[PDB]
Amino acid sequence: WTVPTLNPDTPSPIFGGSTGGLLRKAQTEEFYVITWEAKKEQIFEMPTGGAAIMRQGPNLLKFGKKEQCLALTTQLRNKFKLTPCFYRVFPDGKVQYLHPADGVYPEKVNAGRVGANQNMRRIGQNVNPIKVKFSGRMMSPAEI
Amino acid sequence: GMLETPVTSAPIVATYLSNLPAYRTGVAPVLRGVEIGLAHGFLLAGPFIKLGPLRNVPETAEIAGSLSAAGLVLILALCLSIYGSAQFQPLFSADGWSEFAAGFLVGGEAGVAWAYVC
Amino acid sequence: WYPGATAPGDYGFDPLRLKWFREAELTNGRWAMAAVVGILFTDEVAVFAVLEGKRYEIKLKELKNGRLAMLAFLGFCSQAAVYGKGPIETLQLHLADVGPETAVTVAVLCVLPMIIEAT
Amino acid sequence: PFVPPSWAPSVFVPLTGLVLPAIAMATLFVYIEKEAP
Amino acid sequence: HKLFPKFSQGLAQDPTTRRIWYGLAMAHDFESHDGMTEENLYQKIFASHFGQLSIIFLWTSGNLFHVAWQGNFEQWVTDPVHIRPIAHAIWDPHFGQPAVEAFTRGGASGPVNISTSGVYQWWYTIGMRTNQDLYVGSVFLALVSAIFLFAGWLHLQPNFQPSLSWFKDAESRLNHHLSGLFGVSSLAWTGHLVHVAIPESRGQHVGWDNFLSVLPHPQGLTPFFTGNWAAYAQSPDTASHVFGTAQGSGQAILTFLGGFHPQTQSLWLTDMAHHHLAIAVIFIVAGHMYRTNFGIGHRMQAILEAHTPPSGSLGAGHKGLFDTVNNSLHFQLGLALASVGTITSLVAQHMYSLPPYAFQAIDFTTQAALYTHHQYIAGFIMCGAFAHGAIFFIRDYDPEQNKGNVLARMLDHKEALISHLSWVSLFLGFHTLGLYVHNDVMQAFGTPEKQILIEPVFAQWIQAAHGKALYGFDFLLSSKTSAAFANGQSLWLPGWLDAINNNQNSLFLTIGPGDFLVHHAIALGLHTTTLILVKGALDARGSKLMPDKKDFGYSFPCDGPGRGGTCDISAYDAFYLAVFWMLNTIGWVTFYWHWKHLTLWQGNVAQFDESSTYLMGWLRDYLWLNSSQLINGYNPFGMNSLSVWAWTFLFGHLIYATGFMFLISWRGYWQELIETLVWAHEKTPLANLVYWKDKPVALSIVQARLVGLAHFSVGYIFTYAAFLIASTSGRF
Amino acid sequence: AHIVKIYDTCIGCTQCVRACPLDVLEMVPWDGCKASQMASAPRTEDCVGCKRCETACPTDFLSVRVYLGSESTRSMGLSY
Ligand code: CLA
Ligand code: CLA
Ligand code: CLA
Ligand code: CLA
Ligand code: CLA
Ligand code: CLA
Ligand code: CLA
Ligand SMILES: CC1=C(/C=C/C(C)=C/C=C/C(C)=C/C=C/C=C(C)/C=C/C=C(C)/C=C/C2=C(C)CCCC2(C)C)C(C)(C)CCC1
Ligand code: SF4
Repeated sequence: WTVPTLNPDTPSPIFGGSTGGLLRKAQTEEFYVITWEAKKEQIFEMPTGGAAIMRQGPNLLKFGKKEQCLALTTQLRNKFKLTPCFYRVFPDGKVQYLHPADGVYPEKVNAGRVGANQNMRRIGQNVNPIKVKFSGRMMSPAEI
Repeated sequence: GMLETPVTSAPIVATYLSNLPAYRTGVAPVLRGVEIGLAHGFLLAGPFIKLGPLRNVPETAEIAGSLSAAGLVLILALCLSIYGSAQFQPLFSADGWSEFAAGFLVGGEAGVAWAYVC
Repeated sequence: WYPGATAPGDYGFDPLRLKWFREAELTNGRWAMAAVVGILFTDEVAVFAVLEGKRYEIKLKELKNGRLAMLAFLGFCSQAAVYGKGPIETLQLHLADVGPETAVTVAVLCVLPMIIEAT
Repeated sequence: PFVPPSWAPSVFVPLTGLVLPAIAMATLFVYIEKEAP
Repeated sequence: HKLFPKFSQGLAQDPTTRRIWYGLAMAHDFESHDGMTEENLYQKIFASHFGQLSIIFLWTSGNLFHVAWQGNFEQWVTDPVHIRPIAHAIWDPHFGQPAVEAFTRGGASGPVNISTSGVYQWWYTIGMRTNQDLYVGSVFLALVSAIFLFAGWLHLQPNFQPSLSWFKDAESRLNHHLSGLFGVSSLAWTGHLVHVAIPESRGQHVGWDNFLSVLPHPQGLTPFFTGNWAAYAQSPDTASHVFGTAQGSGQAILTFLGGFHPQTQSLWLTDMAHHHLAIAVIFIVAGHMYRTNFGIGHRMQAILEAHTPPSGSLGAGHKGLFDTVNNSLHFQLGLALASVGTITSLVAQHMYSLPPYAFQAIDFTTQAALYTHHQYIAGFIMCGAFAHGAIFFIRDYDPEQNKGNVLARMLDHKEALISHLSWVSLFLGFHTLGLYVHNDVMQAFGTPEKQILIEPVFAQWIQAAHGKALYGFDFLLSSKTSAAFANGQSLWLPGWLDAINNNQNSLFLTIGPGDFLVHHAIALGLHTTTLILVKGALDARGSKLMPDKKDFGYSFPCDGPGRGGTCDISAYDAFYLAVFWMLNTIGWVTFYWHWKHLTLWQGNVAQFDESSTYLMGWLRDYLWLNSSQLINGYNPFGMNSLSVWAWTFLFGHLIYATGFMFLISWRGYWQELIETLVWAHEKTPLANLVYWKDKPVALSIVQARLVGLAHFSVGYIFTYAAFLIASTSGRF
Repeated sequence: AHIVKIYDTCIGCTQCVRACPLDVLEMVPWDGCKASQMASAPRTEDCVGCKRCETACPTDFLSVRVYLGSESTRSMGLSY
């Protein structure tokens, strides 16, 4: 598995145009672009409201936040048995692939993933908040 | 995609919006300010005169209404100036918005003075 | 501007904490010099807007006399609103033979050069 | 020498009612919206 | 990102409108700023304290200045029975000529407000007679306010910042504050009373011009150094003394008489002088207890380590508590707030019953306003005491430093504590509501002779022990053949007996079954508020629903919809739920106070004694009846001077009701609504040229609770203030 | 960013991972439990703090914990 590239010249699903699409965040900060390949022409549900027809082959939608792409991914993955991937696009043109960032979906173990944010103790083995007073910021005892 | 409506995508609407003075893209911010002020002060002078607290006293209703309209135009120019000081740190610049706010002050006071001279 | 004062017609006086401020100081000084000359020698819309717009779209003695005339115009307004007389009459009552504020202000002012030295 | 004059509410009440709230809200608004370097 | 707030870059990197509110809200929480150490903490707290002092003295100088310029003090002192005390003049250009004529009452030029703060009575008792005196006092306190603001700025400066050892020195601070701040201040106030306030009541002016050439007593200091101290009690003020004049006066400066001056119906100045002198000596003596740099003195850590009882019934006792009170500011703040709140309740309860100032208790609106003002202040301060105690448990409490002591054993039997508080709250609620509903059913069915009217025999026994011969118990001060009666009879009991057997004052009011039921409702409110606050303090470290509640802090929204859902689980939210019970409880105590005093002041205490035993009698004869002239403040026939209180009454109902919106409706509805607003603004032509700098979002959950409780509380306060002031002033 | 922590009581049931609406968590190799799996939170910058993971976790007490922290544009779930 290698990291795929975004094709901006990918045909979009058939959709008449909602009022719940992109805003100035897509022009100033970022927007996300979801890509999948379908087996047949079939109606799905747009996460911003409404119905849309996916094409037969490569499809392409663009959303504002990340949870919209996760909701469409969960729909296309549990209802249609499809394998989508969605990227992060900046107004510079910088394209950031993710999900599945390893190429294998995160709901199953893959050798090579480094464990992050793992406290190697119980939650009852944390210190008291007196022990973390007067650091450079507000801290929770589970941060250390 | 974006929803299609006659209201957002009509050619007469596009020409009217391109002809209104906030859109011409090549006229001066001072000129945009004085035209917008001459419109808005002239319309704002009305309801203060007709419904203000001195509306039933002769010869002073129009004076008090135009004076309150000039005060509100001054408040609006202060609002434009602090909006520019917050937002920008040709119309969408610090110097351009300060020019636009000064033009709105001048045009609004001129519009109130022309709505009185009536 | 005082013995021992340090810096943050300039003299290093900035207790409250620029070029627009210098130009504003110069024009308040010029209009105050003209107003002080008019008050001492005492006893239209679109053209003014055009002159002001042309002035907006565009050497120590000037701001020295300007600061002295700004303090002078504050003097005219203050000892006219308090005494109820003109400058010649207040000068004549001053010669040939708000008080708490004036005394309190002076002492407080002195406490002030002292305090800076302390800190 | 204590009594403020008979015209004093006519200036001081609209001053702290309108002018100082306008200056204070404008100054605090510009201080809120200021960018850090 | 943005500069505001400078104390938190985590908030300064917020792109939303949440940044402004959370910068406003986390500004004075110095323990959670960026780069905060402990010395810096104590120093900024010290500067803020100076700021508080400067604001208080500027407030007092402003009260003095506005009275001295716009009031009728010099005209009030000639006849303080029939003349109303002016607060300040009105300049409102929104007025009309009927309003100018209505608020122009007399004797004034233009529109005025009539004060209900008691300052004319207090200033007249302490010796003010002229307006100039008030001008001198206002200038003096404004100069004092400037000095304290300057002293805060000065003690922020790096040549003047104190070290941590200066702030953590408890023996020196208790010796200097007991001996100097309490004792010498009370001694100097005794000096003011003897030198000024008593001769001003004798009709002799003792100002700064002649306070060195006027004798306080015709034999000055010769009894004081001979020891013949009873020579200052000889010839007191006669019972026909006109206050402020020389008719019927005496020579004494330190009596001990009890009861009240006959004309003013207030405490004697000589008794108050003796009182401040005795407590001055007691506080100066108590201010030599602790060990400073002189060898002698007590050591507080040694006292705490010693007071541990045998048999382990308190475990380690008070071991290790000095390093937990000394190091924690929230423990000290909770102790200070508990003490000051109980003392504010004490101030209100003792000032209605024992009025100190001349011609107080004849100004009934002043009586009601001052009582209600210090009772609501006391309730808020008690809730803050329990709040900062919960903050102490979350932030400052180290369990290993407290292994076995009293503070750990409270956490050990917290379930027994909350269980027995739950029991007393449920018991008082069931039986108080059941007795009121029972008596309401009896009053509805035409049978008042069936209603349960328990007589308050315990408090009547206590009033008989105090010397009240109404209830016929006749013991200890009510029986003439008692040791306490016979020993106190020569000196202070003959005034106390007359004042307690007078039924025309608030000194130990006659009580009955309505008073029984309301004191039980008061106990219900106190126990219940204590239940919520103690539960929030002791479940602050964690509960079985959330064992790691200390890891989220004091004020977090929730822990999500999992585990059945956890809404309002935090100790801040327990405080938040207890502010409602505080407002309820003080509303009960002040409804009761106000209605029993209105029936005393009108003359028919039988009305309270009959209608107080049933809640329809409450709603009909207090709330419906006393708001007849309030809501007629303006009408389609005209207006009068009560129109400001009618408008403020509706204003409080409106703010209360607006608070219910934040209280009931929660966040995600408003977040969806604001997202549609964001769409509409960004799509609207010729208005999308204007764009926000801060992204608009709905208010957070905690902020919503705070804003709703704030509107709720302000509307509660303004509604009852308008009703109380307007009913008492319109009918008296 | 919100502080998401994984504790060693994890039994690698993957319930938290399939409950997160943002793809923040993932399963890594481990040896501490019979499933030879442990959760991990490598992308907490996209975490909004909904606590579906905590609702989905079966262990008593929780093996995944979400400490609400400083807000950004991604953690507030804003589309604007
Ligand atoms: C607390 C300070 C304050 C003060 C001193 C005033 C004073 C006034 N208001 Mg009120 N007002 C206020 C707060 C205040 N307002 C607030 C907070 C609200 C919202 C709740 C209102 C809502 C309100 C309304 C709806 C109206 C007023 C009106 C008035 C005028 C009374 C009617 C009259 O007989 O004048 C005679 C009126 C005039 C002679 C003309 C008024 C124009 C003024 C003098 C211009 C001032 C010049 C100045 C440069 C303007 C900018 C000031 C700014 C830089 C601070 C009077 C000037 C009435 C009014 O504006 O009359 C036209 C009116 O209709 N007010
Ligand atoms: C601090 C307590 C205090 C309060 C609540 C008031 C309240 C009032 N004053 Mg009074 N004033 C005060 C102290 C106070 N005063 C003192 C000590 C003086 C002598 C210097 C005055 C001199 C004064 C005059 C000459 C007049 C009033 C008037 C008034 C009335 C209208 C408001 C106004 O415009 O005043 C303006 C306030 C001042 C001139 C004094 C304020 C100066 C201090 C140092 C400012 C403190 C600021 C405070 C700490 C923070 C506020 C800002 C912050 C919220 C951002 C209002 C009842 C007017 C009136 O009588 O209407 C009928 C009026 O004409 N006041
Ligand atoms: C139309 C609405 C309206 C408005 C705008 C006013 C305005 C005023 N009334 Mg009037 N009045 C009205 C109708 C109105 N009235 C009605 C319907 C009645 C009942 C009949 C009255 C009865 C009445 C009486 C009896 C009195 C007034 C007075 C006043 C003046 C208060 C001056 C002042 O202290 O300003 C400043 C305002 C304040 C200090 C209060 C605001 C407190 C702030 C908002 C708290 C939050 C502070 C927070 C930190 C934000 C700070 C902002 C910062 C940027 C500075 C002001 C001009 C008083 C007066 O004349 O004194 C001179 C007075 O005694 N009014
Ligand atoms: C927190 C809000 C709050 C507010 C707004 C008020 C408001 C009021 N209080 Mg209340 N009070 C409160 C809380 C509050 N109180 C609390 C928490 C307590 C318990 C501590 C009290 C206990 C209390 C008493 C016992 C009395 C009041 C009174 C009053 C009223 C008169 C104004 C005043 O206090 O003068 C301002 C006071 C001062 C500026 C300080 C007075 C002088 C101090 C005590 C000593 C000075 C020592 C001197 C500097 C030392 C010199 C030493 C020498 C050697 C040089 C006013 C309604 C009085 C009243 O009801 O009159 C009718 C009254 O008798 N209050
Ligand atoms: C003997 C000299 C002395 C004196 C006079 C003081 C006085 C004070 N210090 Mg202390 N201090 C001292 C020595 C002294 N200190 C020493 C030696 C140390 C180092 C060990 C400290 C360390 C220290 C710290 C760290 C702090 C103080 C603070 C204070 C202030 C307390 C707050 C206040 O004003 O309430 C005054 C209290 C009273 C007037 C007593 C209240 C009595 C009851 C509750 C009220 C009822 C009385 C009466 C019935 C009310 C009448 C009401 C009236 C309206 C009629 C007060 C000015 C605090 C402060 O504010 O800093 C600015 C503070 O943070 N001090
Ligand atoms: C001795 C006095 C005292 C001192 C020095 C402190 C100090 C502190 N308190 Mg404590 N507390 C106190 C008494 C005190 N408190 C009292 C009397 C109460 C009961 C109300 C509390 C209840 C309390 C709670 C629940 C909390 C604190 C917190 C704090 C800390 C941060 C304060 C802050 O940042 O909020 C900034 C203050 C505000 C944003 C004020 C908002 C305005 C409020 C809601 C009232 C609005 C009403 C409005 C003014 C009315 C306008 C009417 C209109 C018509 C004009 C700070 C350690 C906080 C803390 O420790 O966090 C962990 C905290 O959560 N306090
Ligand atoms: C009139 C309004 C009202 C009433 C009656 C209550 C009553 C109670 N509150 Mg609540 N509360 C209220 C408003 C009210 N609250 C509000 C506005 C808030 C702000 C959110 C709160 C927040 C709050 C908190 C935080 C707590 C309470 C607690 C309590 C209980 C305290 C113990 C007690 O006295 O119970 C006495 C019992 C009663 C008063 C209930 C009456 C029982 C009825 C009459 C029996 C059945 C009658 C009849 C057969 C019904 C048939 C109907 C049929 C359809 C079934 C009590 C049940 C405390 C608690 O729950 O402790 C255990 C507690 O901690 N309350
Ligand atoms: C939570 C918390 C807290 C807080 C707490 C509180 C807030 C408390 C309160 C408390 C209180 C508020 C208490 C009270 C008490 C009271 C008492 C204890 C009283 C007593 C009294 C007496 C004993 C008297 C007697 C008598 C009589 C009756 C008559 C005759 C005379 C005489 C004097 C004999 C703290 C901070 C600690 C910290 C921890 C946590
Ligand atoms: S909170 Fe929402 S985002 Fe953060 S982990 Fe649990 S589920 Fe994934």
